[PDB]
Amino acid sequence: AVQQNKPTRSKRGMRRSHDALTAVTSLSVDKTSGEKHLRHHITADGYYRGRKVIA
Amino acid sequence: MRHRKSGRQLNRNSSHRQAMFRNMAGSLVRHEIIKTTLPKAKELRRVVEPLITLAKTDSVANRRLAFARTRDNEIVAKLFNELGPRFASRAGGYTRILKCGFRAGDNAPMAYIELVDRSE
Amino acid sequence: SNIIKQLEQEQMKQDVPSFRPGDTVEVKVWVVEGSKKRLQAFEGVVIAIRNRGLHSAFTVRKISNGEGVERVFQTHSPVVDSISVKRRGAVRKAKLYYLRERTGKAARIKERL
Amino acid sequence: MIQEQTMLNVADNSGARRVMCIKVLGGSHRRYAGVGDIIKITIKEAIPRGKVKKGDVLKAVVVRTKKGVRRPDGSVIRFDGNACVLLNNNSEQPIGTRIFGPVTRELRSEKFMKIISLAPEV
Amino acid sequence: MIGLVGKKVGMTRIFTEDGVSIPVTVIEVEANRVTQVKDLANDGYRAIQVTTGAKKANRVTKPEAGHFAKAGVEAGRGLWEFRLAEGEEFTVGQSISVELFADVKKVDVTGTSKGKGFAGTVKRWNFRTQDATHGNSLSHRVPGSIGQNQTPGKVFKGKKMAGQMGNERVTVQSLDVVRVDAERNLLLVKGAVPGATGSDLIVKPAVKA
RNA sequence: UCGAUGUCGGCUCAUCACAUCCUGGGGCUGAAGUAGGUCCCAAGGGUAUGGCUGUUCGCCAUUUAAAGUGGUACGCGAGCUGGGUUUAGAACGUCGUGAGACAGUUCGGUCCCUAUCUGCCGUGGGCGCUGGAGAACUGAGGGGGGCUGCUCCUAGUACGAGAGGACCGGAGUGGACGCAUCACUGGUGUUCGGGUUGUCAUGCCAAUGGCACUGCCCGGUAGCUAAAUGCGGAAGAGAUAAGUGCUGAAAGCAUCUAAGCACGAAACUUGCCCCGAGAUGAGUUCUCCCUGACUCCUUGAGAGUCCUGAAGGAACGUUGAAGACGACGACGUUGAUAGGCCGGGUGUGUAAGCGCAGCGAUGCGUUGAGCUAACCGGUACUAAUGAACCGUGAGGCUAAC
RNA sequence: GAAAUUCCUUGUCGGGUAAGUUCCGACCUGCACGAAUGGCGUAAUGAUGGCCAGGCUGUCUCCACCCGAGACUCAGUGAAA
RNA sequence: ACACAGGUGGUCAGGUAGAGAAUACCAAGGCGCUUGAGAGAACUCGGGUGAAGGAACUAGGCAAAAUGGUGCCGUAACUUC
RNA sequence: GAGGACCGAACCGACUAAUGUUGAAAAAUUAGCGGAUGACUUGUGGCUGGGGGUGAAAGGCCAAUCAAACCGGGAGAUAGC
Repeated sequence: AVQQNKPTRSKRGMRRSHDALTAVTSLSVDKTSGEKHLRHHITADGYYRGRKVIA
Repeated sequence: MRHRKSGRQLNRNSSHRQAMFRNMAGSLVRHEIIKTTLPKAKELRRVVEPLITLAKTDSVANRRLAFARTRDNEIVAKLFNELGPRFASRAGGYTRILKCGFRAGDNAPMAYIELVDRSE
Repeated sequence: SNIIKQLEQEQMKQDVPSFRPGDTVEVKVWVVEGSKKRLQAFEGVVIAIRNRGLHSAFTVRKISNGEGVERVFQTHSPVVDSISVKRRGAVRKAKLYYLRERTGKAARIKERL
Repeated sequence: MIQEQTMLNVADNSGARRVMCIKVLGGSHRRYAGVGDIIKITIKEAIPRGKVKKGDVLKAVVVRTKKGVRRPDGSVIRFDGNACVLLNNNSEQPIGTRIFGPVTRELRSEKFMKIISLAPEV
Repeated sequence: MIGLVGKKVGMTRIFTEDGVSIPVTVIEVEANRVTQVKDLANDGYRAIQVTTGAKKANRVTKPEAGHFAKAGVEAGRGLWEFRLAEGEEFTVGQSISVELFADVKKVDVTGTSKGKGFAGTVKRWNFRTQDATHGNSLSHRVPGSIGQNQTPGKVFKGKKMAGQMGNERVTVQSLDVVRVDAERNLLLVKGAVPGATGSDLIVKPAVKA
């Protein structure tokens, strides 16, 4: 329930081989306002798929 | 397991879950567009859309059915006198869901849900 | 699932009378002793109907020789020769499981008019 | 579904009122008895002048069961209580001379034909 | 002997006039179309690779849209293979019907069983539950001991622990063929076969027989 | 080992040995048969529930084919228990003047740990496998399984004096165990319908809603599930064990062995199912995909620009009888992927409102009505957006032609 | 009187149970009871010790399903031996 | 030691049920307990419900189930009445 | 109309079980449980002081400390470990 030996710099970074965040690299431009947005999300100004939805 | 089951529990007991959708169905009839989470929306679709199917036939026996599922007489009037005739020729799909991003306080995925006409 | 439906609806009988729970039916069943196919009767009260198309069943409960005997007949089965309603009971429930606890003038069912 | 410690009623006039199943016979680790199965019983309540007395250790065949039987049709015959016909240990024949209440025809085996030709129903 | 690939439609029953209800699993066995035969020379072994069903034109990818066009058959929802016994010889593009199973009387049905998820030792391995009461502290459906003391000093490879249950290929053998319907393309086999409704079943004849 | 390695028993979960308890194969028998006695071979699977006691044990009651013996810290407390022993209270007998003591009893008496590493069970990511990709395989190796009663025929025959009662060979049915599955029979079903008590609320009546463990209840769809129903433990081979042989000398006789050739068990290897090419010894098959310019230099080893981004993949979204998360699967408008909707089914059980009867509770009619979840069939109504992103440009150094 | 006391001891006999090292009734062979460190009874009383029975039940055979809180994923903060 | 599920004297004390300051639901009044969002694995807490059996569990009915109110009838051995 | 009477809240306790055991808490929570007109219970003052007190007696309690409290001193006791 507790370690017998302090793990190393090696094993601490080996565990964080999968802690690395994944960037999006998939921003989508809107066809009526040219805003980049998340795919299938509305824009910051409230356009979505060419239509003004939220305003 | 969970095979072929429906309904999100939403980390609520069944009474809180029933009272939360009674409120949230009331709010989608009031302002016709509300900003809720993405899993509380799509569960609101199973609540507010039978209310508009119910309001398509105006009768006393359905006005009290709508009142029993929406304990607010102002909602029952707008359902039957406004939203009923407005969705007369629509076969389902009275609401749409527009994902609007993430909540600041807890990173919850948010969405707008709104009636598909909104009459502007 | 029209495939199981067409496989089911070719085996259903066209001779199921419209009984309800509370009715007193008498169900003639075929029995083979060794080679004599005999037709014996089971006459009690319908206490439960399961409506499932081909998988429809109904439970008949009688008091035979001091004993409660329940019998869950599968209808649309070729062992049930005929079902015959002898009186119509007037109950407000679909499952009369409380008649296993009542026995006698307690278990009297008011006839349906 | 008669197992050990099951109190059964007595479907014959052999003297007993209540017996208790003290072994399900016919294979090791065997759990339940159906309506054709033989059980070792002890007599827990008898009538004062019968054939058997309270405390005898003998065999019985279960004839009525609240769990009930399963016909080839998928149909069930259940009963309101559990019953057995008390049998001799050595030559497993019925001790009694009458059979009270119905039986089912899961007993036609030509070891119980002096039960089918005694019982009122089936 | 070759199998056929089918789909679990569900379960129903047949009533013989004898009085028995035979529980069946309805298996839809559509026309399996041979896409590739195999030989001892080029491939090392003899088989046929069939396909069944119909896949839409925009989900079939180009490496398999060409593999189907080499045969001349349509697409399928998948490809499955069957080892050929040393007398039977098939042709590419031949459609095999459920008419194959006229004289078989007993089959083996393979399918992917229903996934139970991460099951526990009680559900997965029929471990016996410890006491619900009588003093027990937080240990009811836990497994108990997984080993010994110091002298093995390890758990043994193959220990029954909790893990993924179901979602696995399972073959049930020796199922009685009730009837073969050559016009609805149906095979009714007695009993239940692995898989849920809609899963792809692989029905070979019985090897044990 | 005293700078701590928690004792007996129980439970859970085991694992090995063989000096074998059952089942399998034999030799002898003071083996007629049936039952045995004994030894030999064999560890594949199986190998009781209870009463009493803290008990292990034991003794009893019933089983069973049998209830094996041992190892594993007298397996197993970072898995459980805490009855026993062995803290502090108290008492009895007993011993001491006494404090107190007793392998003497007797009641009472705190069992901690969020797992780093190994191990194990599952499940992914990376890279490799040498152009990339999509598949289907092969199967080296692993693993699972591997139990058995009883009846019937053989046949009341072989045997025996009779009593009794077979081998071998089939046939059927169970038991325990496993795998799968919900069609049935049921369980559950706080997402369905209804009854009902108290009380608050919707102005009130009537209708409803909240709260009281889902208020308490009666039913119950799908799913999940056993007690429910299917199936399975092979047969066959191959080598053998103990064993029995045949031929056959050394030893003109024999002799199963030395040359040779036969038979021979649930063990062994297969056959059955499953995993599996990270099998780095990285396999095979089919299909798909890309056949542009230049510039820079130590230079046969490349690097840098412009061009073109393929097959495919990923991401995203709708999701799933898939699932902890990843993964896996379906789908993405050339669309039934989910929600809705429509029809149906199912389950409840005759809604409300109205009318009538009655003093009223309430009944009756409209009416098997109305509601109806996860079901089935459909239906683009809503949402699944054009993109973009990753991955490139024909792939290093004998035979045939 | 084999007891809160009996080692041998699960004494022995009776009862209760299919079966009872516990219990109840005895017997007396009191290792090693005994008369105010009281002896024998004793109604009532007891969160007292032991035993039996009826009811009752997931205690169990043998567990299944469901409802919530965690576990699990995401975001924020952020220990411990 | 904490913005700590604990401790802390007295007073006031509405309605509807109810014997009641119990309890249930409410008023006046006060709050939603200073991390959320998902998901709906095992396992663990806290509950609900179970076919057939009913103590076979176990050291031991531990825990759970059950019983439960008012009125009336009726009630044993024993007893210090 | 008595009662160290009975049932049962406040209150005072603490029998059982589960949780908790780096807790919400250096003894608690949850469900049950005992007393509840009394040898009760509680507030506010007081008084008893360490070989001393107080004790319906457990070596109990005497400021989370008790077979001799705490603080300061002897004192850097001594320590064949």
